[PDB]
This record gives sequence, structure tokens and C-alpha cells, in this order.
Amino acid sequence: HHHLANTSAHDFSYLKFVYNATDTSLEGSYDYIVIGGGTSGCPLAATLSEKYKVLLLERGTIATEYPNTLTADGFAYNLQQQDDGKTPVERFVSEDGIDNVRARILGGTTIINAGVYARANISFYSQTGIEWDLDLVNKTYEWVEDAIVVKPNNQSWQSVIGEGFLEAGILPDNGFSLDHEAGTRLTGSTFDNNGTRHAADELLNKGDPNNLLVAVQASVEKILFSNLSAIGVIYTDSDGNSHQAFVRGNGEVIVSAGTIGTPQLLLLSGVGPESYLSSLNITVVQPNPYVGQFVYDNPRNFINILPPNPIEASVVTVLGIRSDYYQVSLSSLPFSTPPFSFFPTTSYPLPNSTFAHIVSQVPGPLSHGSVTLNSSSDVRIAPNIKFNYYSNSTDLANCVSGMKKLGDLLRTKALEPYKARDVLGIDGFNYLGVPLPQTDDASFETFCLDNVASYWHYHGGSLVGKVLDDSFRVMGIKALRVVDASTFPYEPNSHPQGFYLMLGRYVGLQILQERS
Ligand SMILES: Cc1cc2nc3c(=O)[nH]c(=O)nc-3n(C[C@H](O)[C@H](O)[C@H](O)COP(=O)(O)OP(=O)(O)OC[C@H]3O[C@@H](n4cnc5c(N)ncnc54)[C@H](O)[C@@H]3O)c2cc1C
Ligand SMILES: *[C@@H]1O[C@H](CO)[C@@H](O)[C@H](O)[C@H]1NC(C)=O
Ligand SMILES: *[C@@H]1O[C@H](CO)[C@@H](O)[C@H](O)[C@H]1NC(C)=O
Ligand SMILES: *[C@@H]1O[C@H](CO)[C@@H](O)[C@H](O)[C@H]1NC(C)=O
Ligand SMILES: *[C@@H]1O[C@H](CO)[C@@H](O)[C@H](O)[C@H]1NC(C)=O
Ligand SMILES: *[C@@H]1O[C@H](CO)[C@@H](O)[C@H](O)[C@H]1NC(C)=O
Ligand SMILES: *[C@@H]1O[C@H](CO)[C@@H](O)[C@H](O)[C@H]1NC(C)=O
Ligand SMILES: *[C@@H]1O[C@H](CO)[C@@H](O)[C@H](O)[C@H]1NC(C)=O
Ligand SMILES: *[C@@H]1O[C@H](CO)[C@@H](O)[C@H](O)[C@H]1NC(C)=O
Repeated sequence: HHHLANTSAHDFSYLKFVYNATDTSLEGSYDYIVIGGGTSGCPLAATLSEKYKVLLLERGTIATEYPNTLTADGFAYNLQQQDDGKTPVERFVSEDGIDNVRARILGGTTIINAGVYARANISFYSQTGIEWDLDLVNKTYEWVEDAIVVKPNNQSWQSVIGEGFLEAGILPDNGFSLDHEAGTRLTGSTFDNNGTRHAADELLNKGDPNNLLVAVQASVEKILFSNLSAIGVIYTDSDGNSHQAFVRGNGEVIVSAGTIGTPQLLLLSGVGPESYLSSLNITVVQPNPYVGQFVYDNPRNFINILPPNPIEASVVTVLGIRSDYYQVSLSSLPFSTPPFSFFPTTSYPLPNSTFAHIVSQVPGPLSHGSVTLNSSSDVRIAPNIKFNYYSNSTDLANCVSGMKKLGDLLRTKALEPYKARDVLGIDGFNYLGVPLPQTDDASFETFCLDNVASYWHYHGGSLVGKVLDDSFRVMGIKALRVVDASTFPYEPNSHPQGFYLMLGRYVGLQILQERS
């Protein structure tokens, strides 16, 4: 941990090579075009710029425009803000009926997220069957962590929850560790100890400023194609005017537009299921039955306690990890207006005093759905997304196990001081919303199904093995890759930003190696 970042201002030095997409002088030929300035896309673009000319295209603006994205204290504010089409949080509702969000800003979801930083489960690499260069993976985690990851200071509520997880049997005690391993630990954070948010945009500072250009408010609406090869993109600016840019020689287009954005853009560009695209009168460039298939959202289930004495607000740093459930708790100020998707519907009761949100995440999940187009032409119209929560009975069984463990946690001496009534039972807590039921699995199953929310860690839609090869290339198409959370059908860990930050640079290094 010698290499971890320290407290420091958010580093916006990279703004010297950030330009409005209205600037037609950005149009032309590049070695690489990266679509989506997010978690994977920023480190990918910075890495390729070490040697080659890169254009990074991001549909959102710069985070300085929304200062509440730059502090831990601003987390709920960004979700509370109405979506006017320009804000950093884009609201959506899955076809299941569960409210959700994605980012629309340079730095992507790292600019709006809950800051938790973890390295992938070390079993993940061999589970994928990809021939990873594991030494390089680790160097790459260190390259991310040196810029934006701290060892968190003590926070009273996170310490209470960690003592509770240990008492409840979530063993062993791993102390401070970046690694996804069974037991209870303090993990890293991308909020520093002064509350400053650090994010993927800062990895642009590691790019070569002579080689990297970033266009913001660049809405990429189509991949252009030629042996079938990607050659370029069409993007529009904030005034609505169109622009073109191309790759040259042995260069490549990489889509880093997220679980939602990547499949949407491939489908709009004619890459996807042949009879589906034909149904819409979209000319098929490359038939692939899996584009926008195998889309996953790990369920979040939770209870809320209202202690009779105020608790200190925290960011999540203490994790209770089992193979079948990953648990945390956030302590928060009350909410005067709903932070969209924090609770899964807009009619949920809001807390009027300090509260602990006590959470369990289902691994995998095994349930999957799809991204499909709403508009056959307009990339600014959100696609349809369905997750099919709890369609797979294993997911439901694992939520029941997680909920029973949350019962154990509420029964600890660690949590006893936060009860309203000093009675023997967990009914001595005051709850916001639905409490845990009791004994028989059926009451737990109903609880899991009825009270599900998004964990916000959705993934899939452009999977390795379905849409991509083991080098992240789109099968059948030259000079086209995908690097972002669309690429895997299971989580790398409880909190995947660390993995997708690493993956952007790692695939960049693989591209530069493959090319030399
Ligand atoms: C509210 C919330 C809290 C979270 N908390 C945590 C946490 O604490 N820890 C953790 O590990 N994970 C957390 N996650 C999950 C994690 O942050 C994400 O899974 C990860 O950041 C996804 O990275 P990505 O590169 O796939 O997508 P993104 O980072 O969203 O990047 C995609 C980018 O592409 C841009 N874009 C999309 N379409 C286009 C287009 N057509 N043209 C141009 N640009 C386009 C988007 O604007 C965006 O900037 C959280 C997620 C959310 C939503
Ligand atoms: C953080 O501070 C320590 C000295 O306390 C130093 O050893 C280290 O290099 C600093 N880290 C970074 C990434 O700047
Ligand atoms: C780009 O320029 C337009 C005016 O042509 C302006 O309305 C918009 O806010 C600018 N965007 C950024 C990100 O500077
Ligand atoms: C990579 O780092 C992890 C800890 O994150 C360590 O357990 C593992 O042994 C390292 N692998 C290699 C090949 O260095
Ligand atoms: C902490 O952040 C604030 C901005 O919120 C800044 O005024 C202050 O200088 C920072 N503290 C340290 C110790 O760098
Ligand atoms: C596709 O175009 C054909 C005409 O070539 C038309 O008959 C059909 O209705 C169209 N379908 C859609 C969904 O536009
Ligand atoms: C680590 O990942 C593997 C799947 O490859 C799984 O067997 C194991 O349960 C995971 N461990 C935890 C603690 O999540
Ligand atoms: C587009 O989205 C809305 C929900 O946002 C839905 O009611 C409508 O049916 C969708 N249209 C298409 C063509 O899928
Ligand atoms: C649950 O998903 C797994 C995929 O790992 C599959 O083997 C199992 O058959 C699925 N069950 C249902 C009901 O789809």
C-alpha cells in the first residue's frame, strides 16, 4: 500500500486538451477513437495516447459544471437533481419497474458513484478463461490506485457495521485490504480523507497532452464501416450539428459507452441480431444474436433503521463478503427530496432523521435480460432495458441467505445501541419502509421479490465469448473493440469500478503490444 494516493484536490490539468464538440477542427483522422469518456474509456484513451493520436468522445460535459459531483457530501444531491438531459445523472426505469441511473459526464459513473474501491476476486481471471497477464493486471491496479485511491480514515458508522459483520460471523477479519476475499474488511475509496472525489477523468492526466484530444458534449450516433472494418464515427454537438472522425492504418475504434450505451450504439450501427435489426429496417452490417443480450443487474435488498440518537453520515468503506452475498451499510442525513433510484420507486417514504441503509447484494446474478432500441435512429433516446430480477431461483435463494444474515447483524451487540426500544427482538429498531419478516423461507422470498432495488452494478450486453473475442475485438469486424462493463456476465467483485478502471488501461496496453 506504499503507492496509494493521498489527500489532494481533484486534478483537472487535462482540461488543457478538452474541447467542445462544436469545434470542427477535431474532425479528421486519428490512430484511435474511444467512444465514452467513462470508467474504462478514460484510462484506455490515456494509455493509447502514450504512443498514438487519440480522440476520446464523451456525450456529457466536464464535472466542474456540477460541483456536487466533486465531494462525498454531494452524492445524494446528484441523484436528487431533475434530469434535464444535460445533468451528470441520467434517470431510467427498467421494464421490470425498478428506478435506476447511469452517468452522463466526463469520468463516467466514477463521477457519481459511492466511491468504494476493490480489486477483482483473484478467482475471476481463471473463471473467465482469458489468458490474462496477471503481473500486468497488478501493475495496472497500482497505476490506477496511485492517482485516485486512498486508505480511508475511521468513520464511526463504518466501524460499528464492521464490528457487527464480525460478530454476525462474516469471518475472518481482513483488516485494511483492497482484495475481494471472504470476511470483513476496510477497503479503498475514491473519496479522499478530505471528502474530495477522485475519478476516472483524473487518469486522463497520465495521457500524453501532445497526442490526446477529448471532445465533450459529443453524442456518438453511428459507427462507420468499410474485409469488414470499422473506419470512424458520426457524432453531433450540443447545437445539433454533425461531425465525422476516422481511424487510419492499423488503428481502431473502441466502444466504452457502458452496459447501456455500447449495445445501443452497436445496434444503431447495424451490429446485432439479424431478424431484430431487419424488423426495424436497420441495414445489418454484422449479424450477431447476442448484442444487447445477457444484460445483468445484481439485486440490492435492504432495510433502513432510524436510531433514536443521531448517527454520523459516512461513505461506504467496510465490506462483509461471503460467496453468496456482499454486504455494506451507508449512514446518511435525512432526504428532503428523493435521490432517484436510491429507493426503487418514487413513492417510497423518505427519512426525516439520520438513518442507516443496511444492504445485501446478490452475486452473479444468474437472472438476465436485454437492451433493445426505443428509437431506431436517435442515440439520445434511452434504449429499453429489462433485467428480469429473480427469474432464476438461485438468485432468490441467495437473497434469502443474505436477508437472514442481515437479521443476524441486527441481533449483534454492535447494533444494539441503535435500537429505539431495549427489547429482546429486532422489532426494537425503528424502520423506514419494510422490516425483515420470520423463520420460514416463503416470507423471506416475498421480502426479496417485493423490495428489490438496483445495486447499480449492472453489466453485460457485449459479452466476451458472445460478441467479443478474448482480446475484446467485435467478432467479424476489424479495427473495432469494446472495453467497459458490457463485457462480462458476472461481477469481478462486490464493487466493480476498480476492475473496469484497470481494464481500460490493460486493454490499451494489449492493443499497443499487439500492434508493436
Ligand atoms: C449510483 C451508482 C453508484 C455506484 N457505486 C459504486 C461504488 O461505490 N463502487 C464501485 O466499484 N462501483 C460502483 N458503481 C458501479 C460502477 O461505478 C460502474 O459499474 C462502472 O463505473 C461502469 O463503468 P463503464 O465504463 O461501463 O460505464 P461509464 O463509466 O458509465 O462510462 C460510459 C460513458 O459513455 C458515455 N456515453 C454513453 N453513450 C455515449 C455515446 N453514444 N456517445 C458518447 N458518449 C457516450 C457516458 O456518458 C459515460 O460517461 C456505482 C454505479 C452507480 C450508477
Ligand atoms: C503519499 O504520501 C506518502 C508520504 O506520506 C508518500 O510516501 C507517497 O509517495 C504519497 N503518494 C502519492 C501517490 O503521491
Ligand atoms: C459548446 O458550445 C455551445 C455553443 O455553440 C454551448 O451552448 C455549449 O454549452 C458548449 N459546451 C461545452 C461543453 O462547452
Ligand atoms: C496480484 O495481486 C494480488 C493481490 O491483489 C495478489 O494476491 C496476487 O498474488 C498478485 N498476482 C501476481 C501474479 O502478482
Ligand atoms: C479539503 O477540501 C477543501 C475543498 O472542499 C479545501 O478547501 C481544502 O484545502 C482541502 N484540505 C486539504 C487538507 O487539502
Ligand atoms: C420496413 O420497410 C418496408 C418497406 O421496404 C415496410 O413494408 C415495413 O413496414 C418497414 N418496417 C418498419 C418497422 O419500418
Ligand atoms: C471468487 O470467485 C469465484 C468464482 O470464480 C467464486 O467461486 C468465489 O465464491 C468468489 N469468492 C467470493 C468471496 O466472492
Ligand atoms: C420507449 O420508452 C417508453 C418508456 O420509457 C415506453 O413506454 C415505450 O413503449 C418505448 N417505445 C419503444 C418503441 O420501445
Ligand atoms: C439459472 O441459471 C443457471 C446459469 O448459471 C442455469 O444453469 C440454470 O438452469 C438457470 N435456471 C433457470 C430457471 O433459468
